[PDB]
Parts: sequence; C-alpha cells; structure tokens
Amino acid sequence: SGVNNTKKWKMEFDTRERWENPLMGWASTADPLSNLVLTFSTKEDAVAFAEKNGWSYDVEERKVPKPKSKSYGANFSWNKRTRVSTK
Amino acid sequence: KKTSFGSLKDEDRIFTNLYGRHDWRLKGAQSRGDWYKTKEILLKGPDWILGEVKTSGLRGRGGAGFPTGLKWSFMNKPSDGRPKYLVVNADEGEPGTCKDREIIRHDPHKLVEGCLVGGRAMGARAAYIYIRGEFYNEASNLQVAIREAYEAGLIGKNACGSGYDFDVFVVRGAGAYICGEETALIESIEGKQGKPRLKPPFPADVGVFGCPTTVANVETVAVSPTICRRGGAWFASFGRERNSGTKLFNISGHVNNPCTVEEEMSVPLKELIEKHAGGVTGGWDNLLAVIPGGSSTPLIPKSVCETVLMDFDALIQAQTGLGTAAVIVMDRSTDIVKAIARLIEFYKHESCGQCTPCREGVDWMNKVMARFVRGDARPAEIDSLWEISKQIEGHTICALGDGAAWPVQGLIRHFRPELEERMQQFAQQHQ
Amino acid sequence: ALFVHRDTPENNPETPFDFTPENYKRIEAIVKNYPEGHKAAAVLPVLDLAQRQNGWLPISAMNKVAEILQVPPMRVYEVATFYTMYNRKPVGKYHIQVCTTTPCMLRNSDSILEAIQKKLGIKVGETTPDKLFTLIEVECLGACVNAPMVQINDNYYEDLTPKDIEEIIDELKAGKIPKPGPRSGRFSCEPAGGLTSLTEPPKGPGFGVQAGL
Ligand SMILES: Cc1cc2nc3c(=O)[nH]c(=O)nc-3n(C[C@H](O)[C@H](O)[C@H](O)COP(=O)(O)O)c2cc1C
Ligand code: SF4
Ligand code: FES
Repeated sequence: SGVNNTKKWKMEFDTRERWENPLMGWASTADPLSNLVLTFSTKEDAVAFAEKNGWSYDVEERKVPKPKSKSYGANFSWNKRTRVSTK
Repeated sequence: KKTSFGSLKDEDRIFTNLYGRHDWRLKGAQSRGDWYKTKEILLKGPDWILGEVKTSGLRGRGGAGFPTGLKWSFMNKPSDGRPKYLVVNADEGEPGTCKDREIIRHDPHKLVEGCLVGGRAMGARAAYIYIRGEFYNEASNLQVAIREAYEAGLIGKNACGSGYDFDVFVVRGAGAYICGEETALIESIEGKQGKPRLKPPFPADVGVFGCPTTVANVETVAVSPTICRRGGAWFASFGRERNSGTKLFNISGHVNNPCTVEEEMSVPLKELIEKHAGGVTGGWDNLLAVIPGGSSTPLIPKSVCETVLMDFDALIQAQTGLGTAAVIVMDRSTDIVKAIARLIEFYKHESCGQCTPCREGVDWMNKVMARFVRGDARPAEIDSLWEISKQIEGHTICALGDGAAWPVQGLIRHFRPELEERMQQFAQQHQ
Repeated sequence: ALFVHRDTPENNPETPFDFTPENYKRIEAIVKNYPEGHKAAAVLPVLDLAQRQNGWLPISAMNKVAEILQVPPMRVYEVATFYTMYNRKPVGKYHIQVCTTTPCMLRNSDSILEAIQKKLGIKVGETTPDKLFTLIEVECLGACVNAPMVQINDNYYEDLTPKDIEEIIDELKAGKIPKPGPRSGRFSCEPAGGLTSLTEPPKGPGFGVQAGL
C-alpha cells in the first residue's frame, strides 16, 4: 500500500535481448543501456534531458488515484446495499 | 446538604420486590404502584419526560455512568423516515454483577413500563430487550409479564389508552460477554457476530437495523417510571451532587451474607459491607482488597476501603470506578495474584478478537499473569506488563480492552511487593 | 474446541435435519419480530431453536437455517462459532456448566467442580460413557451473590456445597428434575440470616406521586 515509490519521474529504455550463457546459463546481454534508469522531478525535466541527448521518447501521463468517498456508517445502512453482512 | 449518605428507608426504595417475596406478575406489580398514571406521564410528552430524567440526575447504571437525561435527548429530534428503537441491555455479563437479573425476574413490570415511558421520550416505536441466553427462566418470566401488559392494553396499540403505539420484543443472546457492549449488542440483534462498531456514527443516528437507537441498561430504564411519578427532585435528593439516586449493589466474595441490596448512592463502602452483607469474613481486619464495581474496575486495598464512598466521583478519586457497583470482597486468605489472573483469563475468553490491541494484547497479558502467579518471571517484567496494559488502554475499538487493562493496573499499583515476593521465592526454589 | 469443520459420517451436509411443523410455526413468529428487509436478525433465535429441537448443531442444521432465512451459509457459520452456547458437537443429555470466574472461585467453586468429576468419573470437557452428562467450566453466569453455582441445561443451582451438587446429580440420574435456585436456605439473593431491607409492606398505588400528574 505504500505510495512513496510513485513520487518521481523515471526514464528507462526499451528492453533488448537477453540470452543464456552456454557455460553457466546466466543471463547475458549486449545492451549497454539495459540497466540505465534516470530520475527526474518533473516530466518537463525528463523530456528536456531526453531531447538534448537525441533520444526519441514516449511520455505517459501520471496516474493519480482519484479521491474516494468513504463512510464507516454506510456499513450499517438501513435500506441500501452498502450494508455489510460481516465485520 | 447532607454530610453522610445511606440508611435508605424502605419507603424510598424503588425495587420493592427485589427478593421475590411478593407477586411478580401484573396484579402484584400494580398493587405496588407500577403502571399507575402511565397514561398521564405519556400525555406529558417526551420533553417533559426528558426533563424529569435530567432533573433526577440519573446516570447510566450499565457501568459507564453517562448522564442519562442528556443521552436520551439525542433521540429527541424530528423523524427522517426511519423507525426509532429503544434497546434495553439485559446482557448482565460483568463478573460480580447480578443486579439486572433480579429486576427482570422479580420486577419485570417495572422494566416493561420503563420501556414504554423511556421509549416515549425518545419517540421509539418499539423496545428490543436483549437478555443473555443463560437467563432462560428470567427471559420466560419477562415474556409472561409482557403478555400480561399486552392483554391489559398497557403496551401495543394505543398503549395505556394514550394513543401511542409501542411494542416490546425480547431477544435472547447466545453466550458472549462482549454483547453487553452497546454497539456489539446492536450487531448481535442484527444476526452477526457480537463485534462492536467504531464511532461515529453514534447509535442515536445509526443504530439497530441502521436506525436511530438508544441502548439503555435494565436498571436505568426500570427506574424511569418512578422518577416521573415521584419527580426528579425526589431522586436527586439521594446521594451527592452529580451522584444522585439509589443504587442496586451486589456484594459477593469473602463476606458473611453475600446479597443484592438497594442502597443510597454515596454510602460508605465499609458501611455497605458491614450493614447489609454481614461484614467481611473473619472481621474487617481480615480484609485485603475490594473490587468495587465489577471485574473491570481496579481493586482498592484495605486502607482505601476504610473511608471511600460508593459513587462515581469518590471511586474515580480513589483510582477506580463505580462500574456496575458489584462489590467483590477478598479477605487476607486470598491469593490476590491468582484472583486477578483469573479475571484476565475471563477477558481473554470474552475478547471478540476484532481489533489488534485486545485480540493480541489481552492474550499476551494473560500469559504473563499466569507466570506471575507462579513467580516464574523477573521483576523487570512488572514494568513491562504495566506498559503493555497502557498500549491496550485507549487504543481499542471498545472498552473491553480498557476493562482488561485496568484490573492489571490495579494489581501492580497496590500489590507490587506481593508480585516481587512471588518472583523471589520462585528463583530460590529453582536455583 | 476447533473452529474448522471436517465432514464425518455423523456430521456432513447430508446429515438429516429439518424443523418440525410446530417449529416452523415458531420460526414465523421469530422472523416477524424484525423489520422487513432484515430477516438476518433471526439467525440467532432460529439457530438456537434448531439446537433445542436437535440438542446440537450439525453442519446440516446450520445450512438449513441459512436456506430458510436466505443468508449465506458462511454468515451462519460465523454466528455458530462465535457464541459459546451453540453446541457444534453433541453434548450429553445434561450439560453441566460450572462457573469458575473469580467471584465464584472466591467462594470455592473448585470444590464443586472436583465433587462433580469424582462423582461422574469424568474430567472437564468430557461426556460420560452413558452420554447423560457433559461437564465444562464457564465464565460468570450472572448469579455471583449466589456462588458457587452451576447451570444444568436451562436451570441454575446456587449456593452449592459438594453435598448439594451430588444430590442434584443423583436426582438427574434417577429421572427426577431437581428444583432450581439456592440450596442453602434462602430463596434468591436476599442476605442469609434475615432481610436487611424490604421488611415493611410496600406502598400502594399513588404513594409519593408528585403534584401535576
Ligand atoms: C465488554 C463490555 C460489556 C458490557 N456489558 C454491559 C452489560 O452487561 N449491561 C449493561 O447495561 N452495559 C454493559 N456495558 C456498557 C454498555 O456498553 C453501555 O455503556 C450501557 O449499556 C449503556 O447503558 P446506560 O447508559 O443506561 O448505563 C458493557 C460494556 C463493555 C465494554
Ligand atoms: S477491544 Fe476486544 S472486545 Fe472490544 S472490539 Fe477490540 S477485540 Fe473486540
Ligand atoms: S462469578 Fe460465577 S456467577 Fe458470576
């Protein structure tokens, strides 16, 4: 339930091939950016960084949970379906 | 103003068939003044009835002692389409408390009339009397009385010819002390596990079936008709200020004549025990400790019992409470640690399990107390147990958690040398 | 003492249970005590009626209550396992319940419990081989001034001594039904040796009635 990992903007790159090392079976890669993940305060900072470095990018708008209406009393409604059968 | 209280005269007792030596049925009840001028009281109106209860200074007799007049006035509001209910708490589950049992079986008509009069003040359409399942014969006695009231036209359609309709249902419990807690009682009536609700909402807004409800103890309801007939000023003439009225007391444990008795509020604890219960077993000098208001109240040692009064404010100043006014007396032959340890075992068996501090904390306290009984512990654990009790107190949904912590705090407060002595003995015997 | 159910040949969903025609009439009265739309409030009284008819609650009795009241069976299971007066296993003909909470303990409920075990030859929680008696300890039964006491089925037996309870058990074996109430000399909760109150004849209608009514 913690939300502390959803505060900042990230920049990652497209995933590329990983294959099995013949000797050990370890995951090998030829992608030097496979682990590169950058952090930004705002999407404008992230876009600016991407533009000056020549990378083409996709921007996904931040999803924020919408305000919910909560009422403990609704659990015991006289004539509404919200009444709970167990506690 | 009076300096001293007690010596209540029979003419001033409310529960005049307390011992069942007179007919408990309707004819006996009417001959004793019940159902007299109930129509006139009803036609006075809810505001007049609520005024009389406010003036009487009556406070809840179920253990918490809320001012009854103010509490019942939460219902005195316009209807919004939902019905309104009075719920009478006849669960009587607190160890040491058996007062409500005698009202139900020997003075059932006082309770039935109280429902009508009390329900009228709240504008309730019906009263649900919740009685613990073990009280089967008492429930049947009450059911017989209710049928008599119905047959005589005293309740039901056009109750007492007053033009007010009112029903009185009896619903039995199935074995749970937590169902005496006011919101868990409501949940039980609704067919669920007796698990208390959080507040808000409060019952006067959202209660049984989700409707405006008032939960009232049997004794609180049963004295309301008399208060209206004789007036609040008569009732307020008993006891100290803000501690008004008469009170039913249960005196059990190490006394010569364990009994139930009605007595003035603010009577000294010592006078109550010696005058009515026949004194402490082995003499007053044999007294060790008293639990003054049922198992949920901290015990007080003999030195405090010398002068303390039995009312809400006096017992609070003595670091305990009036509770249900169930006086449990322990003489010096008692193993005080075992007696308290058994009470924590009771709370462990009665915890509904809903909320963390009582589901886990009370069971934890139970385990430590069992070791403390045998002395199989270190003195540093006493302060730890005190802190655990304070982590339960005030952090739970309902007051059962508070009720399990307080007896432990009473034992540690007044009998810490005894606990340490038990540990020191164990260490030597097991060295 | 467990709170999960395992089907056995004698307790399974196909164990026969149904309410008798009279008990179905009583159920209608129970259900009619509650507002329409809230039939679930009848789970406790109806579930207890099933036990009264049957002695205990097989899983099939719990299922039948759920069906009648149109509540999910789990919600009946929750009630059956929450409240201690419901017997989810068969109990002897006489369910002897001894209070051992502190007020009864202070007045020697241990002697009462030990007397019963010695006479019946069983331990707490057990049923006799004849299946006539079951013995358990219970918490406060609301008769503390009349301690020590026991509840056998629906009745209270109060101010017991080891001699009194052994006489009560002998009557139960004989097929008699002992009278409930105190066994010491008094009638209920009055102090022994003489009333300290309510000695005078009570006042009649209208006594002390304020002016204005
Ligand atoms: C664990 C627990 C058990 C209770 N048992 C009872 C009871 O048996 N009878 C009772 O009147 N109040 C009992 N109460 C108190 C009720 O919750 C409530 O305060 C009372 O019924 C209100 O009635 P009153 O204001 O007239 O006293 C209990 C409370 C708790 C926390
Ligand atoms: S304090 Fe105990 S009895 Fe009260 S709601 Fe929490 S778990 Fe249940
Ligand atoms: S302690 Fe046994 S009946 Fe109350």
